[PDB]
Amino acid sequence: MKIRSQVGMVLNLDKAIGCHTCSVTCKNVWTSREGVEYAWFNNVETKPGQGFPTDWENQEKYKGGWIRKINGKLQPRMGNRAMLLGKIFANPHLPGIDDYYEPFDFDYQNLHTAPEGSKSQPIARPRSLITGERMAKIEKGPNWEDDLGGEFDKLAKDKNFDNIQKAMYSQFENTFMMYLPRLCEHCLNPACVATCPSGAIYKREEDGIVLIDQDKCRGWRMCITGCPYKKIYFNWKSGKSEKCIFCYPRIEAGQPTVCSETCVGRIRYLGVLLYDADAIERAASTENEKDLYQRQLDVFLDPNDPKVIEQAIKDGIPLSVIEAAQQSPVYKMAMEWKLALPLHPEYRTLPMVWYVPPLSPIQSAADAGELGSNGILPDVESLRIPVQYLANLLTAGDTKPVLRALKRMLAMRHYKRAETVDGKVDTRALEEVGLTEAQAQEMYRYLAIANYEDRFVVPSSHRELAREAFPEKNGCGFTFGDGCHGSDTKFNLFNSRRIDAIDVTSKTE
Amino acid sequence: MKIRSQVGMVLNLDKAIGCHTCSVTCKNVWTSREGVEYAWFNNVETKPGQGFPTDWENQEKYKGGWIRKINGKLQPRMGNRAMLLGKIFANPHLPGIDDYYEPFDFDYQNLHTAPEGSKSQPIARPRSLITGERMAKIEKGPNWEDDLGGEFDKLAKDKNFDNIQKAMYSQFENTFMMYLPRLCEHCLNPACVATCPSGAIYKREEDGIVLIDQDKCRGWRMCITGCPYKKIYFNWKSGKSEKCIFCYPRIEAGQPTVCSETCVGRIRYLGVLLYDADAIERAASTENEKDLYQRQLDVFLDPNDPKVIEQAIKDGIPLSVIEAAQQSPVYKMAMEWKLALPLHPEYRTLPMVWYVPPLSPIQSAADAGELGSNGILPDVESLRIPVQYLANLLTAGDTKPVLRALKRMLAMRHYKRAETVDGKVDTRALEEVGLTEAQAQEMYRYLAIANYEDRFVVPSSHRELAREAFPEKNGCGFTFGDGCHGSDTKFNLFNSRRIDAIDVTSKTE
Amino acid sequence: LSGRQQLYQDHQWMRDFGESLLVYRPPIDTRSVKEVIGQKSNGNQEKALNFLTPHQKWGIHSTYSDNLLMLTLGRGGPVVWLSEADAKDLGIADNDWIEVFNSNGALTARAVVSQRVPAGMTMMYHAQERIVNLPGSEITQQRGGIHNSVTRITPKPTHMIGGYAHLAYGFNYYGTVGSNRDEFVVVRKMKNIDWLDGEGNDQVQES
Amino acid sequence: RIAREFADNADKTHGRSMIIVGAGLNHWYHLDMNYRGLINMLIFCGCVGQSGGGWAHYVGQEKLRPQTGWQPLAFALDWQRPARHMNSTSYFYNHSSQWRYETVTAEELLSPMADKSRYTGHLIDFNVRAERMGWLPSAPQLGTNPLTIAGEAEKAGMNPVDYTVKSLKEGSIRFAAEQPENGKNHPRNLFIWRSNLLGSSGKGHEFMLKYLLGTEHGIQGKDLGQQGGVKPEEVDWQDNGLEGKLDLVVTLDFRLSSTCLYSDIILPTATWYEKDDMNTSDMHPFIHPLSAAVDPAWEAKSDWEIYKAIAKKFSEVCVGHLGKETDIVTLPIQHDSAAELAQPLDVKDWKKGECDLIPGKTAPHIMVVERDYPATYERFTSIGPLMEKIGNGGKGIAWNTQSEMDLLRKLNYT
Amino acid sequence: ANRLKYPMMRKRLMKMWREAKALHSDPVEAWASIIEDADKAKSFKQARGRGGFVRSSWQEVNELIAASNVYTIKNYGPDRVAGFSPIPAMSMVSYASGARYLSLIGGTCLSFYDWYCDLPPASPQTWGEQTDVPESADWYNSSYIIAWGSNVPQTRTPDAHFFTEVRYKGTKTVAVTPDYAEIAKLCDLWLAPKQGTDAAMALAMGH
Ligand SMILES: Nc1nc2c(c(=O)[nH]1)N[C@@H](/C(S)=C(/S)[C@H](O)COP(=O)(O)OP(=O)(O)OC[C@H]1O[C@@H](n3cnc4c(=O)[nH]c(N)nc43)[C@H](O)[C@@H]1O)C=N2
Ligand SMILES: Nc1nc2c(c(=O)[nH]1)N[C@H]1C(S)=C(S)[C@@H](COP(=O)(O)OP(=O)(O)OC[C@H]3O[C@@H](n4cnc5c(=O)[nH]c(N)nc54)[C@H](O)[C@@H]3O)O[C@H]1N2
Ligand code: SF4
Ligand code: SF4
Ligand code: SF4
Ligand code: SF4
Ligand code: F3S
Ligand code: F3S
Ligand code: F3S
Ligand code: F3S
Ligand SMILES: [Mo+6]
Repeated sequence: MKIRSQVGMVLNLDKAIGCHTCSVTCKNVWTSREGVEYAWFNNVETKPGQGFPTDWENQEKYKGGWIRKINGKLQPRMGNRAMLLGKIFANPHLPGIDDYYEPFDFDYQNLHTAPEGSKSQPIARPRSLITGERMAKIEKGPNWEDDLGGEFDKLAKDKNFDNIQKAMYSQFENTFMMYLPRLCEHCLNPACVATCPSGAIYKREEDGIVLIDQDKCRGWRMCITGCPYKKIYFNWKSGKSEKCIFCYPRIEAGQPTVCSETCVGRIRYLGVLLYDADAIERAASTENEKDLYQRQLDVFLDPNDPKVIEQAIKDGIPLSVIEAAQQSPVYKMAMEWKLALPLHPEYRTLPMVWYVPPLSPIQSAADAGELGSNGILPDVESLRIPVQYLANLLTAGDTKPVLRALKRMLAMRHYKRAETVDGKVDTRALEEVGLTEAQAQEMYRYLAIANYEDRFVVPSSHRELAREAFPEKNGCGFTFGDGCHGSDTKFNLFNSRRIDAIDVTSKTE
Repeated sequence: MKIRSQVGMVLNLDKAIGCHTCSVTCKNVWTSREGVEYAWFNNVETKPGQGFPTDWENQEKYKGGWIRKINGKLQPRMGNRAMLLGKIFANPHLPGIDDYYEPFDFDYQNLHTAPEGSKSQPIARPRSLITGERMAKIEKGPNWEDDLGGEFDKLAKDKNFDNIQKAMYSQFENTFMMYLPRLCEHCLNPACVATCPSGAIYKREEDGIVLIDQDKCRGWRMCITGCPYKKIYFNWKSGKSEKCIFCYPRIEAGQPTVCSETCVGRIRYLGVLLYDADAIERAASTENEKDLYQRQLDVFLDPNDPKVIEQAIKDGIPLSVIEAAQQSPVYKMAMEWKLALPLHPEYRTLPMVWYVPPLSPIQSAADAGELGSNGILPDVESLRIPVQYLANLLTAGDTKPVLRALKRMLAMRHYKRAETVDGKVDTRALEEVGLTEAQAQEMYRYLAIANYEDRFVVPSSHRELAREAFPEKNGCGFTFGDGCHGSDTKFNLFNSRRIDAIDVTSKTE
Repeated sequence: LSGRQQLYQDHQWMRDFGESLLVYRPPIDTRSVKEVIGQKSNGNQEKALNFLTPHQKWGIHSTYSDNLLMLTLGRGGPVVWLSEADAKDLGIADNDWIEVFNSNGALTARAVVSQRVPAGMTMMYHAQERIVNLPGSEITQQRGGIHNSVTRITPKPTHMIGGYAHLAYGFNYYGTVGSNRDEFVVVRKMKNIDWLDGEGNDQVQES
Repeated sequence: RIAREFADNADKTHGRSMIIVGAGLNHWYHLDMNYRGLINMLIFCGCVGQSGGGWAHYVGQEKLRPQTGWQPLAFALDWQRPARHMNSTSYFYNHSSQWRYETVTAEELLSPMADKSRYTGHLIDFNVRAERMGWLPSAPQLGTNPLTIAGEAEKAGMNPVDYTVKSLKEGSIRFAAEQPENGKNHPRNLFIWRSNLLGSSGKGHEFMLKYLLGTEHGIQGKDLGQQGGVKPEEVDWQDNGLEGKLDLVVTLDFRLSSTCLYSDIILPTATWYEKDDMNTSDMHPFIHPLSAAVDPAWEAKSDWEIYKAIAKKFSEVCVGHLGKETDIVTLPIQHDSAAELAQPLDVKDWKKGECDLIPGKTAPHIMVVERDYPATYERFTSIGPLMEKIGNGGKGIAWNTQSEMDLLRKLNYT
Repeated sequence: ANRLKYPMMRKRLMKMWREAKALHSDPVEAWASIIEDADKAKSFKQARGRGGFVRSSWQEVNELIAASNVYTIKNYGPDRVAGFSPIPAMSMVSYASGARYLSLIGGTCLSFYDWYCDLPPASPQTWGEQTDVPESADWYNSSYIIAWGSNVPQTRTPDAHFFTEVRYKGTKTVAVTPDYAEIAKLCDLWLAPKQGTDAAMALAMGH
């Protein structure tokens, strides 16, 4: 039993509007440099589709995540330590730039400088940001499949259509589409950390954010294959890999991530989750992959349980973090209401960015239909998005937890309609799904009204703990180049001293 | 004729409350590091007094500023190039740490950790920030003379009491005191730039801010002596010198300096001044030092003069800078109303931070006095602060320009009182000082009401001009350590490339 | 009582204590000096002075008083302002360690000698407190006290009046007040500067 | 010249002459004469009440603008009325025993036309008399545990109020101020926060250390008893005064102040940059907030959270010791209440038989307050029912605030 | 270096508290065993201001505090528990926190305006009002101002500009202070009456 904390995230796909605002803000702040222009730490994909990079969910092809060997031990799908090292001279599974898209720009200046007497109206043609050469045509982009862009037979190659008779969905009347925004899952059992030969990737103890040390990374580019979500992008210029940093500079002071605060649909929630680090391997190595979801819930600890609280304090968790954990919207959605589910738990990484499945228009039928258990509102069985597709995406193929989430959302709607339209109390739907009026009202508070203070409950990462914040406050930022940052040993060849430190020791004790 | 622009500053000493807020904010932002803890880029001094460092105005002692040789040529008081180099092994005029004060801290932790059974109440004693040793007593500080702290005979050593029979001022009834806040003057003919053997100090072309290049400075510590205002402070730890940077990071986007925006008394004004750089040497080398003030005014150009405007554009001054110059409060106070005067123009540096002299309570007299030219309000002749003292401080001993400034301020008061109390128009006082009703009303607008937009009229330094702002916007701040910043040649031993630049050249022209 | 601005205070106590109408009243005699002056001589001249405690420039009361920025811009700790005449009379130089005391207690601090302080009065700006840069007291043999170590509460009967229209109780509306400017103290230059901390870093001010 | 100019200006502008005054004048013993002097000047020139003119007294930040909105929260008036307010100068004069060293006599302050025989006694005697006449508040109030009075009243066959009045007249129950050193009439637990009482405002510092704290002190003079002076006629006297009265001193601060240095327990509180709150002042008309830039560092907590937690622990620790109790609370005659019309023509002391003991007129109001100790936390964390049952008000006026409580149920939840 | 980071308790008190809890399961009774023992009580009271602070925990201090409060209220009375906090206007809820807890349990809430001597009894006497004054902006509407015993630039720093600026509108200003205070620097005339005798000057002016 070793308690650690992390700010998890929940995205309500039912409220998702697939606008990509989250992607643009992240891009502007973190990846507008040459080398990562093609990398979208946060990217939104329209489903059905193969995504970015193409077919990233196909682990047989990309070799991401973990496998559970016959002896019960975990091993990266990429191979054990020796197998992985044997692939270092040329990663055989590495995604190529074309699996993402060839980054491009346009010759806008031609519009300004076109010479007098041009035979035709000047135009701005595409040019490659990789070679600087003219591109005859743009054939791919990071969001090429947006809103079912492409023939169904192409989009339907979607890994999540596995075990589903998808023919019926190629019919106009049965058309369906949803949005899947995603970033790094900042896993409890990250496959990236395990597949980096240099040990440059690590999970921060205090807030669970997973980072690639830009000093220590040696550019072995094996981690890219290791990540089953393909959320690590090689910086082709620096020769090192980069990934979503969960906006730690903001999180550290209690602010939401950029993609969370800028989410226009108001579908992202941030809240602390306390977990038992000592149970990570046991949970991730459970025999049946359909048990990974529940096994992970079992690693999450009850923040209102004095036993957990006292253990947390003993393990160094700050009081403000424990407090935040007690009013975590993420804990309520994943643990209490069972509305949020992990993304591909079968990869065995114990992801920390979860999703509430989306509702959808009722399916095509013979007639206009009849009043169901929910009156004029939909019954879970009538939704047009095949539940098996959602289960392949969130619960390793088990439709049970997906149906529960969807039914509970619809139940809340039924209950609230009786209240706001009929002015009556009708808990029939809630009782059918095991929800109390109090739970439905709280669900409504967080999901419908969704006040800012309720969507984001991020505590400080307390940078003052175990460090020296005073000298840092006084001297951080003066980047003159003292050459003494980044090492604990004081000796340095350039005979310098840290600008933000105190060299003259107190002699009065 | 070569026009350049600079954001000058004017401090209204008549509104000065000597609060030091300006000093604290600057300190917190720029000089809280070990090495410069004793340095106050902005410091406030109570006069009469010797200041910080002690007796800084005594150039015979400190050797700051310029001298005009018999042949009419200018030479740093420190010596010509050879003379200065001959002093490099040990600057004979260098101010010692004790001329400032020995920086100290206190053992606050003793209050927390004192052991049980202490014989007396624990206390926090002083300790040196230079040696870390216990200090028996604090004997000096940067503002030791605050509010006439010290015997008159000591304070009166004040250089500005030269040529004044000061005995009468040692009498209680004749007591007087004023405040002199100051920073670097960012001179047009800086003595610091001229006295640095490495050429590490320079005046920025676009905004006239004077800086010490932290890369290029070699720590010759000659500039410290060169500056007659002693506004350059040696960083005893880094071994390099630092000085007020006129908050260029803020000025660059059109914001006021920290000490300007945080000035509680609302006495600081920021406005553009256009100057003819080609006339700098001619002005600074005028034979009579009492002519330096007017000679400098002659270097300032009329921003509403189409001749100047067209020349400015030809010389590269941005349109927004010219526009700002046309509504500059600094230009109005120095050029139009003649209220602002330079600080020690006799140093021949052509300072760019000017001051409006302070009014004061009437002097001691035989009786309660009679109505003067200004009615119940003071006549310039009755002010208790000796005008000769103010002239020694601002006009090389010439009382004429000081009397004009003071009389005009009092005239505005007389005119406004007639208006607001008697409800009548009385321009008698204005006519006596050569002011029109319109000028008095504008003076009132800027000095009395002093709206934020009127106190600070700072244009952008236009960082996009002659540079590449696009790649910079996209990649500045990612301080991973590319080792390619600071040089124009691309070759670098570590075989790296700039993070905020584009390496892949366009091949489509 | 009258509904108007009341110039006349007709309450029994107001009348009998002589304040039905405003009248001039000289500073009260706290009798805090004559019983202790010269009783614990350290060899240096002692003198009685009015002890004023106007509010300081290097803190808001005692808040910020321990703040290094304020201590650096001020005089590095507890100080007391004296006129040049009084300081010279007592053989006190600027920044000398001095001790101020009376029947109520004693305090230690450094002097700030200035012409702007009129003879007869001393000003120890309000609150520099008791945690920073204070040596032991030669009067008490304990850590030096603070400005309120030399004051004592003395209520005024007219401030106890109640049950009378405008003169009726209210939290913070009426009641006795903590006046303190009438206080007088004995001032003198310190001789032995013992810090009572076992550091063996004590001083002696000569003559 | 100045008196003339000042008046001439006021005449010409219809009162636009102003006097900014502060502690330079207000901290003298005769502050009232200093102020009435300036006030008369302003009144004679018709400056009070006219923009640009008047009495401009500036000292501390006493103007909390949303007064009647804050009062119920601060003193739990939404749950119980009244609270126990006390005027501190008399409180400290008494408990830190500074009266034991008084050098000033009322006699030397009397008008020469006053009957000296009618004003005998120590200055503290005047305070005790003021207290029993309902002029000033008391603390502690009575010489007997006020939670036990209702019980005794029941056994006597009379309501607590009548029983208290009868006991006071007879002397079976006495005002605690009469015997401040008997061992049961002094404060025992003191919370200090947002204050440096022992390093700043505490006049008579050494007296507080000796009598309140029980530590070494630097008092140099002798007390009345040692000087053989005249002992008070309303207060008991003992040559060796009771020392170390406070059993527990708890201070909340973000820096180790002088008060913290002398406390028994120091609680780390959040700085102004680590918590939410509001601030107003006499100087300007804006209300703005204190906000948490970052969660409080280390183990610090805001004052609100510190007391909420103490209230929570108290609520569980008190079980079996304190339950639903009945408290007898004295309350002085309040200005801005009909009772302010107490004694119209003179002063009558009921203890001297000059009049009957009539609570709320010739003595303090005697109120009954029910306290649910186990429910302290639940009450602390909720807006009480009195706002809806009784209403809200202040400065002599009251109003219905039901609509506001309805709004609050929606904003704060229930 | 002077930031308070953890709840602290005097070592002697902690030692006895923990030993008491080892013999008394109920904390109220543990407190009783300490406080009712003259030797024990005296052992930690005399340690006040003499070092020995040790790190405790919120749980420990909260229990001791609650237990002490219950014991005191139960055996002596709720008004034997008190709290001192001033000027709620600077942090309304922060003041309310302790005042609310105390008021609910019957503890005494101590005043401050009178105690600090900021209350001008002359105000209730003349107007039946604690204190109500014009805002600083209103100084700008005045054409004649006397700063009497008020050091504006130093003690009213953020508002001082209204005073310096109104002078440009033709307003005359007078400083009345015994010393050459900062305020004098801003005025047209400096009058220096002997400190404490101001009422005399006011009376003559009224005359
Ligand atoms: N002889 C003489 N005696 C006089 C006076 C005089 O002129 N002469 N002046 C009076 C007057 S006018 C005043 S206003 C008092 O000194 C004010 O004293 P106080 O202790 O409240 O302020 P101070 O600033 O010292 O106390 C503030 C303390 O609170 C801490 N603090 C500040 N903010 C908070 C907060 O939000 N929460 C908590 N828990 N603590 C906080 C602060 O660190 C300091 O220790 C008084 N006596
Ligand atoms: N910087 C700073 N500002 C503060 C405070 C602080 O501690 N520091 N505290 C605030 C608070 S709570 C208060 S109560 C105020 C107090 O501030 P003020 O009301 O300004 O009070 P004082 O500082 O006591 O007195 C002001 C000045 O009057 C003069 N003076 C002294 N004695 C006399 C006298 O007998 N007659 C006359 N005519 N003048 C005299 C002195 O020059 C003295 O500095 O400041 C408030 N603002
Ligand atoms: S989702 Fe993030 S933490 Fe998880 S394996 Fe991929 S890069 Fe690593
Ligand atoms: S958490 Fe921050 S770095 Fe990660 S995807 Fe969102 S915006 Fe980008
Ligand atoms: S004032 Fe500034 S620019 Fe002028 S000489 Fe000194 S350091 Fe150089
Ligand atoms: S301009 Fe900026 S750097 Fe210079 S003194 Fe002011 S605040 Fe300091
Ligand atoms: S494998 Fe490791 S070395 Fe860098 S490229 Fe990936 S983090
Ligand atoms: S797609 Fe739009 S709805 Fe939010 S998750 Fe991204 S900003
Ligand atoms: S002389 Fe030049 S080398 Fe540096 S220390 Fe001064 S700028
Ligand atoms: S002393 Fe104060 S008045 Fe302005 S110039 Fe500095 S902030
Ligand atoms: Mo005050």
